[PDB]
Amino acid sequence: INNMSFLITDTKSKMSRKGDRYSMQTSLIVAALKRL
Amino acid sequence: FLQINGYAVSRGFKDLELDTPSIEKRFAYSFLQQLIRYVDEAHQYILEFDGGSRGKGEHFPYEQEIKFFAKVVLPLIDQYFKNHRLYFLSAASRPLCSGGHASNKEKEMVTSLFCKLGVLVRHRISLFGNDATSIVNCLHILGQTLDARTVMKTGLESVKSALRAFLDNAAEDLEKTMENLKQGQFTKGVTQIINYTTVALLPMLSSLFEHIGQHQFGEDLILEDVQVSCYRILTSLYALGTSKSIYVERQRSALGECLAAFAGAFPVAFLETHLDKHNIYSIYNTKSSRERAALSLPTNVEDVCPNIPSLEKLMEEIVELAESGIRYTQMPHVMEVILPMLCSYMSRWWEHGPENNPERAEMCCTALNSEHMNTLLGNILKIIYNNLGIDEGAWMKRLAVFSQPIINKVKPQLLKTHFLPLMEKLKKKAATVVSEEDHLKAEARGDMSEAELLILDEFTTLARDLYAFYPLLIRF
Amino acid sequence: GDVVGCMVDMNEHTMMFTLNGEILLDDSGSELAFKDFDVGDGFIPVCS
Repeated sequence: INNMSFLITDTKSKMSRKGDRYSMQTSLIVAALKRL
Repeated sequence: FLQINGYAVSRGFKDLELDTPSIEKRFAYSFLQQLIRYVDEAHQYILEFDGGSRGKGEHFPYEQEIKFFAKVVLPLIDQYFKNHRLYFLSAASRPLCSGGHASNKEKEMVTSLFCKLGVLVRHRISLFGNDATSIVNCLHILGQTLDARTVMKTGLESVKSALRAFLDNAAEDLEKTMENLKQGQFTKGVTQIINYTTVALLPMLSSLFEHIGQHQFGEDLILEDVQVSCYRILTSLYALGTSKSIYVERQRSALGECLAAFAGAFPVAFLETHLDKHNIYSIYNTKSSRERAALSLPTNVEDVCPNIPSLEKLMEEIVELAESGIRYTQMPHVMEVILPMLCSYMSRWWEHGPENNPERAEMCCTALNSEHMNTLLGNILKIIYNNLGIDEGAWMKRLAVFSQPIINKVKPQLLKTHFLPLMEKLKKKAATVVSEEDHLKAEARGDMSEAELLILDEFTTLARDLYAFYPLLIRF
Repeated sequence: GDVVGCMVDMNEHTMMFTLNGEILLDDSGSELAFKDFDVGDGFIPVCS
């Protein structure tokens, strides 16, 4: 799970090492709380 | 002193010749020429080794050559095309406004290199050992980098024939795999083919079809004999997905994703055969009766895919799904291959649906509608609702990935009776979990001391259900 | 025809930009266009 496949996919629909490349901001729960 | 006396001193060695030709004097041209030549010598040495190892000369003098090939040429190709994908994929339409605009000959040689690597990988997943991953990765990247439209509209007939023959070989391998899986499932060529398909063919075809569908290359490349080969591929993939076999049990996921990519890429509405007469791209409209009889075709538009059901019938099957309360362990292939296929098919064919173009209606290829999508998504949601607390697996997470494009054309009235019960069962599960937490606060860890495997498993299942649903929730 | 809404928070020393009501983001997921800056003599709306 990288949350990127949901982070960078939603823009088209709305028409508007591992340690360093991995972040937690793509979490579904926190994304939902921001969007709701 | 020259300047103050005004003596003009110039560069003195101005360019005497234009030195213009870009089609020949480019680094990409030279590099791909060398790469294709090296792949050619690799192919000839691999056939020589095939003839020698089975003979007296098992020892191969070409150890240094094969080592250089595997350890240099393949990763170099992979990294180079990953870095410069946009340059080769650019056309008259500009993806990268800075520059680039790869030449037609360069695109031709990209396609030729992909075809040569496909020929090399065909039925040879063992001679390279661990290099099977390298060759399949290079083929994946190359297939993502192909420019099918430009290659077909301008290119050498040899390269076009190689591109057609790659798909023909893929269809033949799929047919061989199904035919030796049927009446052969009880019981080394069959094993070699069954391993080769899983290792290489399904990922390569998946990536190529996904790229073709994304870039709308199906209407330019999948024509006539290419359409016949794609019919064969579709039949083989669907029947492999539907078949009940211990061999296909653990490969049906790759079959499902490949079938979804093929449904997205294919330019003919195979599910809705009755409206195939309006599709100009149809071989059943272009090839005419005499060549369609000369070719291996059922001569009828409906009978092209006898096993694949019609869209309405498959909608009816999906509707009685999640209403009969059928579970993943029982009837798994349907929601493993059919549902991603339906999602991809609808995502492709909504633009061609009459709702996009209400004018000149009933001349459009399909009969798809936003009502079809909302019904499909509701049936999916009922499936996941019924399989929420029991029979959990990565299918919930993968189906959620597949169902994302459908959400764009869903009315908000679904949430009035679908989107609340799912969070209802989530709060019930989470409240139960925090209830046993409020009971046994003291022990909450991963090992096995006092009944904490139950709480760990319930936490994992609720987390996986939350990633089943929350992508749908946020994009709704 | 796009409308850019510019927000400044001089209490927390932050700046934000929205395009048609949607908050713009940097390379990361941060909503802050400029995370930190001294108050100085203040700020005024400006365009070029």
